[PDB]
Amino acid sequence: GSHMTPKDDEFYQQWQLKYPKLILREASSVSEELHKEVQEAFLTLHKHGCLFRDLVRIQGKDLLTPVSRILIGNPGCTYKYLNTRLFTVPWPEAEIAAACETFLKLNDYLQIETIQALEELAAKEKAQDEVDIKSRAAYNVTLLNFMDPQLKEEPYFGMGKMAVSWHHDENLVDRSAVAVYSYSCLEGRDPDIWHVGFKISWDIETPGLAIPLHQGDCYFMLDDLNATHQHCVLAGSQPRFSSTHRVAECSTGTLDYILQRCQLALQNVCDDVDNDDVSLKSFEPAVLKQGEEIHNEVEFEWLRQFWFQGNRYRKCTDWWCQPMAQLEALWKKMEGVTNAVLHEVKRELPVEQRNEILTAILASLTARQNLRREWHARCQSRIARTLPADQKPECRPYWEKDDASMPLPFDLTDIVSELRGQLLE
Ligand SMILES: COc1ccc(Nc2c(F)cc(-c3c(C)noc3C)cc2Cl)c(C(=O)O)c1
Ligand SMILES: O=C(O)CNC(=O)C(=O)O
Ligand SMILES: [Fe+3]
Repeated sequence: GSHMTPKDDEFYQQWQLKYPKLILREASSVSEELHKEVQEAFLTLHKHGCLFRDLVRIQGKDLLTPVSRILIGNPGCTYKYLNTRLFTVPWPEAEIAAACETFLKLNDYLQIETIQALEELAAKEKAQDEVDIKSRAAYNVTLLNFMDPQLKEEPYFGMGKMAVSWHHDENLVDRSAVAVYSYSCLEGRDPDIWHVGFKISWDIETPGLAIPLHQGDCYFMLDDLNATHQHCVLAGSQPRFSSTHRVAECSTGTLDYILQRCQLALQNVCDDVDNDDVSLKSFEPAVLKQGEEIHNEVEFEWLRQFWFQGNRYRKCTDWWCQPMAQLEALWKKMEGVTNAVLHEVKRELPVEQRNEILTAILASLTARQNLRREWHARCQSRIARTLPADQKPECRPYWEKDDASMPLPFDLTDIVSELRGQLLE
């Protein structure tokens, strides 16, 4: 089993004993001006329609998340959850930018409140590391969420209606904290009030917690609580917003990173003039393995990921329009690089040099064929035909065999099997 609410007498003591790194700051800790500006910036994004239900993937199935979301954060940053990489609507129409400036200000307070609470947790634990404390609270993005109840029951502690089921927040730096601003309009828990559920991983015997959330309430998952504990969102009655500020692990998920990866792969190309005549400087297996691995990374983790969302964020900002075309152009050159590798393996080389190249690009080429088949189906599913027109997925970049603009075709089975047969015969 069962759950425990502030009604139960064991509540406060079970909190400090099994969920101690959970910190709740009631609305009394927010300025009424701050709460009004955030709720207005909140309500502004609902009128403009900047909150979208992402088309995620779970256990091979394509799912529509019942919660409408938007990723706001540092420019050129990303946050990948459930095989769907969200791109940041950056912070410092005019009402859209004012809201991002608002949530940037909300990010500053929560970062200051997290550092204070994290320093308090060090004193209670003690009875250098200050670089990790400031780093674990340096929130780079925030994920806004919408849920109008106008539903799966909690299957472990009898908490009832759930908006978001049990999960850990993915794509987070190790031991990084999470701050959430909640905003909503006797034999258990109140179904009309919004709660946040909490439980220990692998464990349904320890009674879980149901923290009631009112307008302006804030809770903080500190240190390893996200790793040690799972959390859910218990449905209420009135529609509810939320602002979850995270330290997104983006060591390989920023624009500057993927741009550097593209330059590294194009160091193997004579960059005198952009044309269809791609001449590779080297044919060593390592640099050819690297060039085609970055080929897959820039296409599937960025290109196919961005256009699968159909540029919903274009309804908010045009920040990614130029970089995505730049990545599209850099990826087009890599397709000419792949052809340059293919045009060389079929040259009168030796066989010992030909075999050393096949083993380098074999796995990288098949993955490009398998992932292109997944993305072709992800953009064309019975659920993927029901979104609004301005949000439907686009299978970009796509081209037919008649398309003479591309040096290589889409379907690679007539090329990977010809390459697979060469490694044998
Ligand atoms: C019917 O299709 C769906 C799709 C998503 C669902 N919830 C859900 C989610 F949207 C996001 C996360 C999540 C992760 C991982 N990391 O950060 C975040 C944020 C985790 C979950 Cl669990 C649900 C559902 O809860 O029932 C259903
Ligand atoms: O809003 C909350 O309390 C947290 N729930 C989430 O779905 C999330 O963080 O994305
Ligand atoms: Fe969450």
